Amino acid sequence: MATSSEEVLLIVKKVRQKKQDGALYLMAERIAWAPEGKDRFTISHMYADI
Amino acid sequence: TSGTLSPLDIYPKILDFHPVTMATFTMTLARVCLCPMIIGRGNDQVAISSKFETREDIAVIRNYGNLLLEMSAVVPDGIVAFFTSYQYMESTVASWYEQGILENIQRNKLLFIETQDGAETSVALEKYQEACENGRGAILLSVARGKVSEGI
Amino acid sequence: PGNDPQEAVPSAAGKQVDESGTKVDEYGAKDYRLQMPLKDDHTSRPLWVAPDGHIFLEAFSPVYKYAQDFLVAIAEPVCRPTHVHEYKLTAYSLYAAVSVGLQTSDITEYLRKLSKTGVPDGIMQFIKLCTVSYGKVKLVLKHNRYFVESCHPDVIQHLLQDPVIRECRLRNTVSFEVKQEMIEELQKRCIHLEYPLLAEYDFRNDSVNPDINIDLKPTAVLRPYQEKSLRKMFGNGRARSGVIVLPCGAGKSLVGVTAACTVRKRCLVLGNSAVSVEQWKAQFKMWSTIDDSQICRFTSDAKDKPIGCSVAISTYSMLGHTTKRSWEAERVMEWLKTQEWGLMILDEVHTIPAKMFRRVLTIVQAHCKLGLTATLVREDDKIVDLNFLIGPKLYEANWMELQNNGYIAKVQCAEVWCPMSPEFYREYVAIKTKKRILLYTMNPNKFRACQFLIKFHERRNDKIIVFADNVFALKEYAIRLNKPYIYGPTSQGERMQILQNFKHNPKINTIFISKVGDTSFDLPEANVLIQISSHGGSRRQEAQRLGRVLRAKKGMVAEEYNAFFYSLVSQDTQEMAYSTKRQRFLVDQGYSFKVITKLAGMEEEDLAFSTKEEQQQLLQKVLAATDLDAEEEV
Amino acid sequence: VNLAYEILEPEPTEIPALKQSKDHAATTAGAASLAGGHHREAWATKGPSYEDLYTQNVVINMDDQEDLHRASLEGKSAKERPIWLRESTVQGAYGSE
Repeated sequence: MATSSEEVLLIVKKVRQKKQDGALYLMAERIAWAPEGKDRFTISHMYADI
Repeated sequence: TSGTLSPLDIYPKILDFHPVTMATFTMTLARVCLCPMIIGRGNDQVAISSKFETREDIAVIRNYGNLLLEMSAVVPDGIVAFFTSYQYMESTVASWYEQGILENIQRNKLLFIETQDGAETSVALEKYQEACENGRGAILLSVARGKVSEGI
Repeated sequence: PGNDPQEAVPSAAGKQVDESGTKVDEYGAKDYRLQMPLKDDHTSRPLWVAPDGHIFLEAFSPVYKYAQDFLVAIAEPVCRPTHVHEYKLTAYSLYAAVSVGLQTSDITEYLRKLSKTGVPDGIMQFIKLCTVSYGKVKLVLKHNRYFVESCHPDVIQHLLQDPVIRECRLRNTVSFEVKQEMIEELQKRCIHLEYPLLAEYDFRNDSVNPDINIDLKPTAVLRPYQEKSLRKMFGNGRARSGVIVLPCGAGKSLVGVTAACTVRKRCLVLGNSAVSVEQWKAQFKMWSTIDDSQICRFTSDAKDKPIGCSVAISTYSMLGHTTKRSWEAERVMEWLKTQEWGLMILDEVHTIPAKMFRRVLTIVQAHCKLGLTATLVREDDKIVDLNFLIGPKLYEANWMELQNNGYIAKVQCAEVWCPMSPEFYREYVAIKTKKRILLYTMNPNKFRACQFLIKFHERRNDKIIVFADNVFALKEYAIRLNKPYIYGPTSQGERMQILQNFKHNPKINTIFISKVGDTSFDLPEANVLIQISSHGGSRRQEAQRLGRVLRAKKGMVAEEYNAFFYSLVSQDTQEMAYSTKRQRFLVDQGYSFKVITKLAGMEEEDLAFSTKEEQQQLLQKVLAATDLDAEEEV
Repeated sequence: VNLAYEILEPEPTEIPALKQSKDHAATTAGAASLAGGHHREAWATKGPSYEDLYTQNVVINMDDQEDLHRASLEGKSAKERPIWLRESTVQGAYGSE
């Protein structure tokens, strides 16, 4: 380890969210539930407020 | 002399004669003075009225917070809102704390809600008049028959 | 011999159709259709009258204004593909009765003004006097009250049939009374024998149980794709029997429960199979209290409260076997005609023949019928229309607005034509049996493409399922490349866990299904579908499977595409007979269609059957496979 | 006097407020949530300004950083790279024009 919180977490496609099988992306320092094939993010949070 | 007294058919409630009856139209070229608007959803949700409902539903409360959040970013100055009574006003503000509606309003304008005691009401209006003139215009969340509706 | 009725009027065949020999009055009005557009843009685009009996209205720019003018014009014949771009077709037959409530003499004046100094020939003018708006209403009379609409031509032409043979107004819009209650079956056959059509409306006053008639439901309505179909099917308190079109992957069984609350009718759900029992029951839980009050299930071995409730979920009329089912089907048919006669909810009726529809109306005395089918025609038939017994075509939704909102996946159709293998083509024109079907089905040139399409989506870990009509054909397609597979003759306990291994507790990605594991217990709902065979008997069953399986990658798509849909069709195998008919249906769904005959990149890929020696060993196995290998019964 | 403070008391009160001994009310709720019964099994003091607790701390540190963007390339390769198909017409090529 380089003491930098490296290695991006595993990304899992197609995850339901109250009858909405969108897409939950696990980046580096924050979480982002990307709404299918788009550029924005519906559920936008980070690795702190959880 | 009253401006809000326009329905004259119910005026004989006092049981007094009144032969002098006349309205007022005020001929004005540009109608940019006022702009009455009525929002009632319609054939999309039809949930906007709550005359005998408290916290049994969340469709009307969500519509009151979505429209108020958008108007807080387009009005050039302050916004003076009014609710029904003290019971429905407290249930609407408390419901915004769970979904996260009142928290976004605090980002733009400053919140001002009418209290119950008369001592804390006079000091609350002075803070609203100071913020709207010096900095950004705040917002008023009071009651139609409270204390900021008699004559401000 | 001994069967010469009427009809027999269409006549158009051959390459030289030269349909220009009888027009009488048409050449004189051809010049008038040119000088009018030269004035203003509004004084143009007429209707283009034809000597046969059809007009071409506006369809180039339907926008929002002209989208409502055709809704009244289509309210007379069957529903043609309205939401298109070419020309909207309009006729006048059958359906001009259970549609709106205006006379045909009023819509004629609007057509003459659109042509701008010109009458629409004159053949269809004298026809506007057949079917009218008539029906029956159930009220306090506890039977039938004869009053329809405020119009007047709908009552004059009726006295010379029913009132001349039997009275009616005996008890105590021009309303009538009840004629001894029993007299009712003879009236339904005397009105349709002439020319007018009946349409029994709503309202009732017999057999009550669920407290009152307003139950409990939140008034906050949502989903604009269901409210627009609700006001069109039942938006005036009348009946208007027909079939509405709605997306499959949005809630087909959800619009029926919501409509049953506004209609306020003790409806009866009639599913198509076993999967329709659990779907309709799920909507009576999170939306009403009927699940634990007035619930009933005559199928799937339940019999929950046979007496005391009318809202039940059955399966058409498949519960009536001869001798084997004697007293079982008798108690179901007798006890249903007494405490139930509401709405006949129907779903997926484009594959059910007319023989089953006769037994549906016989075992129950429903006064109304409901149509919930997204397809247009039935069993791909254009010469015989058997939809007049379960409700004809009523209204279809705008697929362009449904797809560009978040109701269906962005289907990107692209046909893939693969060359035919020479080793398997020699035996195709050699034998004259049914064994030649598996020859072009097991095409090694298509198997390499079928494996390439799976690898093309394997890196994109997308929900992909290869479809196949044959049962013993998709088995080899999964063993050669190490993947699981399911088919018909398997086991109920085995498919119970494998079906959950794709939606509930998944663990396998590439699964091969057929025509059994889709409308039996749970919907597939994948994303990418591959069609191998395109010549089977199910020429219309895969139409609704395109909407149920191909779901979006979220549920509320904005404006971009992502879902893919390919099709593997063999070359020089007499398969274009069905590959051509699919183009007429895809252009009406708003899907992008294209043809890609060369994948360009299939050879440079680590696939199987690379050498010619492996393709030769498959010939010794396909011909050796016995055709009797099908189930195990005698 | 304490009996009339609740007006209607079908049971000997539930958990209204404490008014006087309020500084100790944070000790009882702090030991119940730390033991096992967390969730919302707690109370406060109606009247003054209530009280809350359980899992409310501040985090401070000084590290991390230095080479973090180099890991975004490996995680992005798990999806799909934007590329077209191997175009090959085996005849005549294009000419831009």
